[PDB]
This record gives sequence, structure tokens and C-alpha cells, in this order.
Amino acid sequence: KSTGGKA
Amino acid sequence: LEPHLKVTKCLRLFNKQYLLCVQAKLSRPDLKGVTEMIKAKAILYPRKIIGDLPGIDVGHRFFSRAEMCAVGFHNHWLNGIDYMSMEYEKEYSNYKLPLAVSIVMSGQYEDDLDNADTVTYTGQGGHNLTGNKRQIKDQLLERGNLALKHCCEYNVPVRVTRGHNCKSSYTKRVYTYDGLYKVEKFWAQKGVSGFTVYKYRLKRLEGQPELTTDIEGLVCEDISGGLEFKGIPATNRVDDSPVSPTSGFTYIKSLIIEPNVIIPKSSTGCNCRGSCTDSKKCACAKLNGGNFPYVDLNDGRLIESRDVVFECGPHCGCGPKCVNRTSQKRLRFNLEVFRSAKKGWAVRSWEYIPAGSPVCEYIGVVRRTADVNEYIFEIDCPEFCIDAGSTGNFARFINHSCEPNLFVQCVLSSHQDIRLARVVLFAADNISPMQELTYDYGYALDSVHGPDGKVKQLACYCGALNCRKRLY
DNA sequence: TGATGAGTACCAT
DNA sequence: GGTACTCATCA
Ligand SMILES: Nc1ncnc2c1ncn2[C@@H]1O[C@H](CSCC[C@H](N)C(=O)O)[C@@H](O)[C@H]1O
Ligand SMILES: [Zn+2]
Ligand SMILES: [Zn+2]
Ligand SMILES: [Zn+2]
Ligand SMILES: [Zn+2]
Repeated sequence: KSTGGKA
Repeated sequence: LEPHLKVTKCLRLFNKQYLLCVQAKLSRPDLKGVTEMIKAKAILYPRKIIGDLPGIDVGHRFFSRAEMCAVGFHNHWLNGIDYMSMEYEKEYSNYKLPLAVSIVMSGQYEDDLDNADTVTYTGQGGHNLTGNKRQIKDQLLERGNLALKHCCEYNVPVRVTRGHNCKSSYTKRVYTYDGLYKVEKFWAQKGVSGFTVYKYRLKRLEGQPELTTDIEGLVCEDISGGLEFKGIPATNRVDDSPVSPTSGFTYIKSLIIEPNVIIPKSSTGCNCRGSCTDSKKCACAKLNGGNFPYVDLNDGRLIESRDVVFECGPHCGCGPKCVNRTSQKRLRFNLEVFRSAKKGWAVRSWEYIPAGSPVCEYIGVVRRTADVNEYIFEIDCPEFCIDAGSTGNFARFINHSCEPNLFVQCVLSSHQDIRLARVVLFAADNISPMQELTYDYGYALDSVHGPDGKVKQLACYCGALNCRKRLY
């Protein structure tokens, strides 16, 4: 379910 | 790309601007947000449209008049009647302008009569905005009233949106787009206060979803131990043969850390007393880049996604009410786990969830990835993962979707080791009651191998219009 | 429960 | 150019 991310 | 996603994106942008204006403590931050959108030329439908707007389905729930402005659905934050002015005359040369395109019924005019498929809508004008909110002079056949008259005369339909009062923790009012109506006829008469009003009889058009009006299959009174501040019931309406999701699974509210997983050094924290408010003094704010990532609204809302959020922790001088402890607070919403048709267990909410609100940390047993099924969340902001296979909180019951209403946010609070960050699910959108909560798992296509080289695959069933059809 | 609120729509004391 | 108009929103 790993991914993400928004600096 | 697809219109529903464009709408979603526009609404997320508006939410971001709104929360920034709330943080900046401006007046009417809802209206300021719209002003920002206009400045940025980010209004999705900047010109008026007769009929349906792509990506805004009948039944669409808006959480403010401002949101409607931000998408271009209804372009006044106050006016009940939105219409094409004479500027549109050349574009619609076969019609007489002005022409109405959208009205809002919010129960503010004493002569309005709402009968669902049939409505008697009062024209604008001569209405007290405040006080008794009654008619205080005569109306005239101009502006929106003239526009609705032309709609009647040309068979041009009008979008109709209803305000609804909400008994909700955080949302006072909601506006539902209820579909297209024709103006069947109109006339002038004395209203109940004795002044002339124009009245517009509207009839809902055919070809649309039915206007909708507004404990069973219970398997478990509460999947949590009584551990969650708000109980989480579970239902299977899909199967007789009703085992409960808790079987083989034990509910915990706190991470369990395996022996071979290392516990990083504790963070130092800030020295604020009570609550952290000033970005100058507070070191945790400094960690966030000189500003607080959460705004103090509806018990705390994340303004926007980041690589990592730095929350106050065990050594901070602040108490638990600190807004920079937003994701540490107790479950705010009444939720339900339910058996889906073919995704197995799913989670939905019984109340409104504002965008930016925390839903839950992904809790389970933190294991080394090397030492390891379906309930493993890898931590990447990968050496470490959260295994909710046998024990965890409710987070593990939340399904994947290709068009999610939640997103994953990495949070550090007790330490500074990004490898072991807290994984927290936040609402990406304003969520209505009974909507399934989902996030994008983000498995890349053809990720798992048997491997004879043989690609092991999983079919996706989020039902989303742009599904890509595969979990992996 | 008052007082703002801001973008137009159309007029041009 | 100017300003009456306006079915919100919140303390
Ligand atoms: N969009 C989807 N379509 C089909 N199956 C899904 C799905 N999202 C999640 N699942 C199923 O749920 C697992 C993720 S764990 C999510 C909870 C699960 N529904 C349960 O019953 O416990 C996956 O292995 C997959 O089998
Ligand atoms: Zn703090
Ligand atoms: Zn602080
Ligand atoms: Zn702190
Ligand atoms: Zn899908």
C-alpha cells in the first residue's frame, strides 16, 4: 500500500 | 483529465486556498479563497453554461456557496439567481438575453414553496438580507427575474441547488445540485407580506436520477475493544454466513515494535506552554519550514500534503490540545466497517469529513521488510513496514481506489527517522456520509512475480470511471 | 442574532 | 468610472 508524497 | 477528476482537483485547490486564508485569519476566508482562485485563473468553468457541467453529477454535494463559485457552477456567493448577462448576447443570438442558468433555494424567501419535483421559486429583489428576512418592497421584472422569464419563453433549463441544514460536528450547511428544471410559467402577485413578488413555477426535467429523500446486518457492535473514542460497528449485508472482521485479528491503538526493529533516538521537541501558536518560538514549526502545517479549525485540519509533517511529541512542553498534535487526537468520526460485494471489508463514514481532517494512523506491528500478505504497509517518505495482518487499528480495513478520497501523509513526532515515520490517512476531499473511504495503494503495474517470470496479478474493483483495472 | 462581504451588471446624478 | 444589488457566513 506503499506510495505517497507531496513535497 | 476526465471531468470528475478535474472537478475534484479544482475543489482541492479551493480547499487549500481556504485553509490558508483561515490560517492567515482573514475575514470570510471562504470568499478570500475564491478571490485567490480568480486571481490564479483557476475557476474550472469561467464562462456560463446552460445545462449540466461535465463532472458535476446530479446529487453533487457542495459544502459552501464559495465552492460553487470556485468551480464556476454558481458565480455569486450571495445571489440566488445566476444568469448570462447581455455580454453573452452575440454568442446566443437565437435567444433573448439575459438567461438564467442556475438558482439556489435556501429557504430565505418567505414566498418560496418547495415540493421536490415541483417548486415555486420567488424572484430576487425587495428582500431583507438580514433581520426578519421578509419582503420590504415590490419586485421588478429585471435581472434574474427577467432571466428566468426568458428561460420560460425559450424552454431553457435551469440548474437547481438546495441548501440543507446539517446536524454535524463540523458542517453547518450543505448544498446539493438537484438537477435541471424548466420554468413552466411565471407571474406577478402580492406575496405574503403584501408587496409584489414574481413567482416562477419550475418542474424537474425527465431523464435524470430520481430526487432522493432524507441495526441491519450487524455482525459486531464495535470492532475496536471499546478502545476507540467512538465505536466502530461492523455489518455484513452481503452474506448470511456472517463472521466478523475481528476473527483472527486483535485491535490495538498503538504500534507494536518487533525485537529486530530499532527504536530511533527521541526528538528534542519544543518548549511552548499549553499550545503551540507562534512560529518564531516553536522549534517544531521551524522543523516544518517556519510554519504550522495544521490550522485550528474543526479540531485541526492539514492545510496541504507534504513530504513529511513534524508534529509535537513526547518531550514538547505543550499539552495534548496543541494543534500541532492534530493526528494524535482521538477518532473524531462515527465510522462503519461493512462487507463489500467483492473487495471484502470496507470502511465508510456516518458523518461529514472535512478535507484535511485526519482519519487515522495506520497501526499494526512494525517489522523489518526483509523478515516478511494483504495488510502490509511499507514505510517510504524500504527497510520497514507496518504489518496489520493479525493486529492493528481500523486502518487496515480501508480499501484501494483509483480515485481516492483519502491520502497518505508521513508524520514524525516521537523521532526524526523518516524510515520509521508514522503513516497517517487524511481526507483529501470533503466526504459525505455513507461514502466509502479509500486511498490509492499505488502498486506499479506488473509488480509481483512468482516468479517463473510469471506476473502475479490482482484485479481492481474500485468501480472508478478510470480504473486501470489492476491493483498490480 | 448584525455587519460585513466582493464581484458583477448595467447605468452613466 | 460608479454603485445598487445581493436565497451567506461568522463571531
Ligand atoms: N479496489 C479493490 N478491488 C478488489 N479488491 C480490493 C480492492 N481494494 C482492496 N481489495 C482487497 O483487499 C485487500 C486490501 S486490505 C483491505 C481490506 C479488505 N477489503 C479486507 O477484507 O480485509 C487486497 O488484498 C484486495 O484483495
Ligand atoms: Zn505543540
Ligand atoms: Zn511548540
Ligand atoms: Zn513541539
Ligand atoms: Zn480501480
